[PDB]
Amino acid sequence: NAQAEEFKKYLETNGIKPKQFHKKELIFNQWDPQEYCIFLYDGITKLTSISENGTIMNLQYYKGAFVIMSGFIDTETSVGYYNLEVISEQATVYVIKINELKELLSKNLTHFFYVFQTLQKQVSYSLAKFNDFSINGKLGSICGQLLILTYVYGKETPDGIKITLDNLTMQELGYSSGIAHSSAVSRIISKLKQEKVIVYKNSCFYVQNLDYLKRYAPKLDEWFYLACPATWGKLN
Amino acid sequence: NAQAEEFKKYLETNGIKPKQFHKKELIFNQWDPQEYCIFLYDGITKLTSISENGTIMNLQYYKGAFVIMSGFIDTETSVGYYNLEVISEQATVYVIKINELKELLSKNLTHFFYVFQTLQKQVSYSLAKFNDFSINGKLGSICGQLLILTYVYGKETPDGIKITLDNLTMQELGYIAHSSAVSRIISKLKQEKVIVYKNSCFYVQNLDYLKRYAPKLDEWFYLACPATWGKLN
Ligand code: NA
Ligand code: NA
Ligand code: NA
Repeated sequence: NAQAEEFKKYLETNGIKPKQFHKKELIFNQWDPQEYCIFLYDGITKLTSISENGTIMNLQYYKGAFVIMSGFIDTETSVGYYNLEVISEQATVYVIKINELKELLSKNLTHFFYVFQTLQKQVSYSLAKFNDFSINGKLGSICGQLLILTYVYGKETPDGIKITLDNLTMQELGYSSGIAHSSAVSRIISKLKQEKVIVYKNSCFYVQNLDYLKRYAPKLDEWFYLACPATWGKLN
Repeated sequence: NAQAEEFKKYLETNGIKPKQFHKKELIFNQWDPQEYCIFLYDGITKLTSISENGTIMNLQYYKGAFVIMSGFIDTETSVGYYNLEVISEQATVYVIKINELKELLSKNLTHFFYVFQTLQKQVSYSLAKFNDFSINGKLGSICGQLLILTYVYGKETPDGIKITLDNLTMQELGYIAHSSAVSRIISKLKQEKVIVYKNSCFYVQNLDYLKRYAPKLDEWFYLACPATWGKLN
């Protein structure tokens, strides 16, 4: 990712050093009024909101390289009461107080535009997820998350396209698909195994009918085509 | 909206003339190879998509002043096969090809920040909507839509918060097109006197009910539009 590598160099040039966070840590949290720009260089995170009774809502997932901003660039105040939780074993992030970010994007407009484009990717991703759910419901949701994982992490094996993630849990897959309880995920994962679309072997999902996933997540497939054409092309 | 007025003046300063569109016209469409930045100065629009059947899906609504970009700012290519359709009688828009937007935002970072912040508001809005649907389902979505009409178009009166939007437009925004499930939810809120018809107008009489079932969109409006939130709270 050439833009992300150039942005990394720009940050280090300007004294911003990488930080390692481990699984379950909150890079930023919903109770902290100091807001941040997070450059997630490596690893997997999720945006959450925690209710007063302790229920955790999973709102969005991100993988490095990406940018997540907890405050508005102009007002420096919260864009929502959100946490950014590490779900990979480790994540590498560059943390920039929001008051400092304006200065930096101001002096290099190439990187201003790299960060702008990431917001556009979020917005359109959310719309595509909404569109697929409206058409195909929870099946579309789960098919879409399996599809993106296949594009990003898939490896061709004799067993199918293996999604090469450690501890890709049934529960985390449902959360990324907007489904909060395991009953609905089991029923759909059951149908997908029954119809021989996926298989579960060495703690990993293998995709054996990629066309089926594309069929039921058409707007997320189109999002990936439009936003990540080189990666989309590996399996089309 | 002071920031938006400054942006309008900056566009005109750089030679960009407003265009007028009418209800049901497309400001941009999903088939055009060229992408645009739309400064929607006045009016109401919706983002639409089409499945293979020819079925139209309503994805998002925008009211002036706002910024809608159909392509990525760096690559200038589509962010999605989307159309932008006018819902009000008329809309006033400024249309900027994406390559020219970058030159404009480069030269005045105040305006760069304005467009960047509007994109941040859009991102958080989508997440708030998703959070409220995930908690309260279609009731959360509908209460959220009604909550935004109340905050954006509402004025306090002795009969409640009058929605100061023409009745034609206001029925559309309350809501794929014309879901029976949505109609039943809306008419249940009316039946329960959350929103009431009186002397040719509609009045929100139970704002607390809307806030209860769209709590994340309520927080979004407090954080993103605090002065508009404050008027009615
Ligand atoms: Na925070
Ligand atoms: Na277009
Ligand atoms: Na107030």
